[PDB]
Amino acid sequence: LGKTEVFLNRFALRPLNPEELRPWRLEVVLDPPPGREEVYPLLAQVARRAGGVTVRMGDGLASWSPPEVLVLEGTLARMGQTYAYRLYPKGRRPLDPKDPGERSVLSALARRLLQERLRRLEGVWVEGLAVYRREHARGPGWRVLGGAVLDLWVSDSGAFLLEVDPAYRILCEMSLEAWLAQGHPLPKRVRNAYDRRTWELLRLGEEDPKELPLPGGLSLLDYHASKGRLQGREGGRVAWVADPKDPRKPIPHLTGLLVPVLTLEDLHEEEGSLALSLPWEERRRRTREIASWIGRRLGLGTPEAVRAQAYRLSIPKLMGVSKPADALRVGFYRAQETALALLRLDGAQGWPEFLRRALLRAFGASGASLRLHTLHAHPSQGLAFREALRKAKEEGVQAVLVLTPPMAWEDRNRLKALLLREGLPSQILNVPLREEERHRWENALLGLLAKAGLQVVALSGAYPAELAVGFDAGGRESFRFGGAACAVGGDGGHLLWTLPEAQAGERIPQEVVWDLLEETLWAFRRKAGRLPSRVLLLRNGRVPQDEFALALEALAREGIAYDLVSVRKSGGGRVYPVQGRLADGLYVPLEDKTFLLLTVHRDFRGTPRPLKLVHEAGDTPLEALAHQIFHLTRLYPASGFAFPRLPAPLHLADRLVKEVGRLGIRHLKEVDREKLFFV
Amino acid sequence: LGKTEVFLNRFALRPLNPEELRPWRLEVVLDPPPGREEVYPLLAQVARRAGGVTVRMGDGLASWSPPEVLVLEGTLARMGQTYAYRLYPKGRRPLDPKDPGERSVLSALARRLLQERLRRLEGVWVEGLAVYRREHARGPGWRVLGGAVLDLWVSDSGAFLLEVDPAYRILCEMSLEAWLAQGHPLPKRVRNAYDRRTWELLRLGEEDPKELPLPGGLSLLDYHASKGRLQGREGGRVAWVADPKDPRKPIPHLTGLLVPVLTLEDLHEEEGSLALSLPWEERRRRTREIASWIGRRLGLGTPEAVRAQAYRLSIPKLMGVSKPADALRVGFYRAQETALALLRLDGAQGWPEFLRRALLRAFGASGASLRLHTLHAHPSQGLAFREALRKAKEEGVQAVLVLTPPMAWEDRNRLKALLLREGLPSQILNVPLREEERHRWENALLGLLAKAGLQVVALSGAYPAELAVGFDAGGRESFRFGGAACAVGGDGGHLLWTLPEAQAGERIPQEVVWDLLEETLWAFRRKAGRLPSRVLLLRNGRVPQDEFALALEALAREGIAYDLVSVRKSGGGRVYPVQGRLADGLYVPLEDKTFLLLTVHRDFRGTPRPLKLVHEAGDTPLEALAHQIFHLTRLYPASGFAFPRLPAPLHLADRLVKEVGRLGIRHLKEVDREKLFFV
DNA sequence: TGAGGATAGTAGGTTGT
DNA sequence: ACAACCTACTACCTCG
DNA sequence: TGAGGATAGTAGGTTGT
DNA sequence: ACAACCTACTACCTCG
Ligand SMILES: [Mg+2]
Ligand SMILES: [Mg+2]
Repeated sequence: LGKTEVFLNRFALRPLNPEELRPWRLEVVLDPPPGREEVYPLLAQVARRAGGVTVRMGDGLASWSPPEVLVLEGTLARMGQTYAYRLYPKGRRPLDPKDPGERSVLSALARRLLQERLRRLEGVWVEGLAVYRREHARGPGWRVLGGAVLDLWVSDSGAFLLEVDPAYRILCEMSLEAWLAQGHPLPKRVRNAYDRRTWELLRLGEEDPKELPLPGGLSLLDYHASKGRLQGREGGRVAWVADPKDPRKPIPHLTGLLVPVLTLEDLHEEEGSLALSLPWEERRRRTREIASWIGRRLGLGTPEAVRAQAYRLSIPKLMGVSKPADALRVGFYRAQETALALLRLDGAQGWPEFLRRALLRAFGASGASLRLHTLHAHPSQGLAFREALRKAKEEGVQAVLVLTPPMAWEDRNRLKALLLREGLPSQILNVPLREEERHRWENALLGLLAKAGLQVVALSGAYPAELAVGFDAGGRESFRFGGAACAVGGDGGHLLWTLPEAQAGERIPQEVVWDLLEETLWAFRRKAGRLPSRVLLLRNGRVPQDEFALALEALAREGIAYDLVSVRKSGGGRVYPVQGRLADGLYVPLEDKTFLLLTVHRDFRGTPRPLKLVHEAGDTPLEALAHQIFHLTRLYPASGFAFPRLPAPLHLADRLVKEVGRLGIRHLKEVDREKLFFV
Repeated sequence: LGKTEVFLNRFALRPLNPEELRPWRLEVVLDPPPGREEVYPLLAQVARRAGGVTVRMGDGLASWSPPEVLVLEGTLARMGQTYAYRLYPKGRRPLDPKDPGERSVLSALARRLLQERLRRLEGVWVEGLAVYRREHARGPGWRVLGGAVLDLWVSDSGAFLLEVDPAYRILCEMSLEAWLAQGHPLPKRVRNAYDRRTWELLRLGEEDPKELPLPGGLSLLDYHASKGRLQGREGGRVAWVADPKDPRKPIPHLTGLLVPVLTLEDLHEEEGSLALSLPWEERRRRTREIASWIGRRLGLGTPEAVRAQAYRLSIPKLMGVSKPADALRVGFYRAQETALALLRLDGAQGWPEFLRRALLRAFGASGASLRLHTLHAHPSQGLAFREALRKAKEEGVQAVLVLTPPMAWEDRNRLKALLLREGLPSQILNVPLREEERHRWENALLGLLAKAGLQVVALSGAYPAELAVGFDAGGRESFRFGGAACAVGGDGGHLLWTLPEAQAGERIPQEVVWDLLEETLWAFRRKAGRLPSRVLLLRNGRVPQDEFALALEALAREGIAYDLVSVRKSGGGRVYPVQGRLADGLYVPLEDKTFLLLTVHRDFRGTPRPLKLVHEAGDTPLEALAHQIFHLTRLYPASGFAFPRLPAPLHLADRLVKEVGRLGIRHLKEVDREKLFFV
């Protein structure tokens, strides 16, 4: 295909002198000894109380600072039991940089080296591994300061590596009554002047704090005064705050002692649009700069921006198209005779003429007969909705649209719960709505359309796989949801999903994971007529150890090839063009069976965040994976102009679980897996 | 109805003297003060380090011991942050016994008083609030010492209340090598001689402990000798134990230092398998006895066994019948034209024509046609099962039957996962069945036939509700499943179930709770032709506060009456007939709106465990609820001779969640709610 | 509930030595 | 602890 | 994987002051 | 903690 070289935010630092290679090690002995469950954290707690630049190593600690300056004896409380530890030093033994586990110690030694160095400079703001040396913009109340997040680790080469990404931070120092005093609206949240605890503001209130009632038989002005908060400051106006953990019940508070906590929505009254989002040319300009400023401070030598070769993936064409929205009026890759319905409580309304026209123009271009219909909804008793479903059943229903005043989630889901029971997919455009914002109706329908298959574009390129499936965990924080979406066809794709299953954790049961992948193998021969030669195995996030083991074997037994790749948004740094403009689609090899892949980038959203991908299993070339993987990004049909960063099975998959974890799956029998009901 | 009086295991004790009403209270002050997350547990830790007879009382402790003997200053570590506490006494102040919260403290005071008294007597075995004074049965290795579980609480009346239930304990004092020495099979589990930790036993290889190799530069024999456990014992034969938490991989160990942990399976070789379950007339005899022995030790005067008035409930004329097995030969309350299929991997070639005969006759006495088809299944590819369900679907598969060599749970569930995928209920009987021993086949299929939807029996009685629904939380330990089952007609019963939904806790979402009850209200009038005038609201376990609030309101809105009751398996009672024989069905009003209900009892399976029931909401009489409740006990089809203790919606529900919790929910799309697939 | 991303921001979780 | 990843909210932004 | 219950036994969890 | 309740295993038992 094609090629360009890319800078990376990583930097090249000094090769490690010997006295770093050889850390003093200290054997830990502690009373009472701890059962293995508590041992790794007890040691880390020891690494911090011992002090110095020390980190746990195995059943002992390693330390770049000599034992003569470490606190070798003391006490620590972990869980309930309280322990005393002692440390018995030993002469230092070199550590192998090739050995992962010993470089894990020289990496941690490097993290804690860099961090110790950061405290000792002033006047700088340091927040863990993030440093903030400059001042982006100033307001009377506030300032926002600037800098980057750092990391200093050790490579296999035995040299120090530096990672820089610029990040900003907002600093409000005014009280709540002064911030209000400039006629600015109340902040979403708010913090005690005297401490960390953060409230959530509700209303200003009227009462006189000298006269207000407290359960204590004390007064608001008095209670705070007793506790001595208001020697520095004067309380003034009475605020009503409420705890985020439990919003009920409102708790009284004096504004003079609350501090607003600002966001861009509070900052934008004072600064219009403040570019916290950095344009790639400036981000890359700050990264190089700041890294020099570290290196001039650190003494690890001058950094040489690490460069990686890179390759431009072939542009992927949706078809009938440059953006799916362009496709909406004209012919879809596929079209089917279809029916749709309208129901809502403005109330009440009629279907307007403009919506139909768009549907007609597209049906007209493609050549497929279009229907539309009406429905009328009673929500207080709710009985009819089923009766509708039977009438909605024929002919036809394949997706449904609603518009109402926007609802509180508790009300929004409860209506989405009652919606699904009768087997209806649904989409909302909050109203009132106008032709004035076209996009809110163009994409709110483009989602309804996929909500009856399909508004699809499918690739025309040549790809080694001919079936793609996506897996992730989503849903309540307490336990997760494993589900899966799928892409049918090597050249002409199709979109469908699999009911997810409840597990206690991120790990997906091996037995299930294969079961769903199997459920997508049934799909290929549903019309494909044969077993797909090769299937594509992506994973959202990390891939757990051998979670696929059952699944990949069971492919081989049934005669199907495969490749397995990890997709993680979080890892993988940043990618800058060594010369020239930036480009929307890229592959960088990096090392071995891992590569970075840039699925999306616009000149105006800021610097793009590139995917890190490892080839976990399978034989196909990395470039081949990128070549399909990049094109896969485009196929999403509920985004008329924006392309998810995750290819649709993962992205579709992300939606599927999250909606499933907010909605539930109780009522989802009647709904088809043709629907693509989440969007 | 009918009438008899009953004793209760509770005992009348002394009215509290004043010096017990008036406990000393101590106010707590602790540095640092804790957030309210940690305040109740920190105070309890305080009441425990303070010593004496002390318990938490809100902001401060309360104490039956004078401060002058309490430890008023010390340290305590909770959650990894240590605290010093001080206590300041404040005279004493009487506590109201009518106030629940102050009697909660006097109840706690009573608990810790009883417990402090139990330690000070000898030679008794005391295990928390459980005490063991006499020796039931001796083996050369073991003893099974006996006694009762107690509790001592304060009444609204102001007098101490005593609850006694006799319980036994098995204490084995001898090493693993000697217990094997008497030619007895290896216990399922085993414990360290030198400590609490217990292992799970596996095998004992031939390795010679003097030369077996430890992961360290050590040897099994030499290892334990290093730690000096061998001073009082000899190691002898090598054992191979395995950790329960992670069974792989086997861990080596010396039998001379392990101790078998015996159950009634291991005592049964020695003791003619004596069953710890007492006969009701001995257990009753022990309760009175033991309470006297306590009472003569306690100094609260003499206990008077508390009696409660009691009434005999209606005997269900299940139809029609005396036992649902009786129904099997005769006509079912609802025979329907029906089909069955057969598959197995034993593999027996064929259907054996003794089972068929029984099926035909009942369908030939009722007058209902029937068929039994055949199936053949390939498990290596499994594709065919899909072709079977299409054949099976028409017209033969109402329910299915398999028989297979005993399956590990991993393999057992994995096959049942496959079973559902094609919407196939299933029932196993292991190979090898022998016709001669009927019950395993007679009930194995009474489970398969209700898995077709015949309702074997229904009552003839007159009941105030005409629809009964059951709710429980069931599933994995980490997160729970909420499901519901129901009974269609008061006069004539039907059995069906509702899909379950996944939650993080015992609380079932009001929005789901009502949604399910609504799904059983939708069901009733599928053929009822009316709204049910009254519906029955039972709950498994406690009813969380206001879980039902949305549900009960939404009833009253749609014109339906209701009554609400809490059913607690472990709700506390034991009931004894003051005179005469014990009987199967009973109702006792307790002073509160709650009542005890004895759903099942057999003269041979021990003292029965009666149900505690509160009337939470509604207006029907307690007797009426019991009167319906006790009959619903029997409706369960799937037990040929034995009647569940929970009425079938609750019981069916428990089974419903549990299978869902291990099987899953994802495969089960096709299966009908008709099926009753779990059993 | 309009879509996507990338900014700060909240308040966390799991996996695996 | 800890690392490298995930979770699910709100609130800027402009429309390949 | 035979049904239920009641015995001991394991190894825990939730809810609500 | 703590209480009063639940959870899901195995292993006796005999067939309302
Ligand atoms: Mg978005
Ligand atoms: Mg049983």
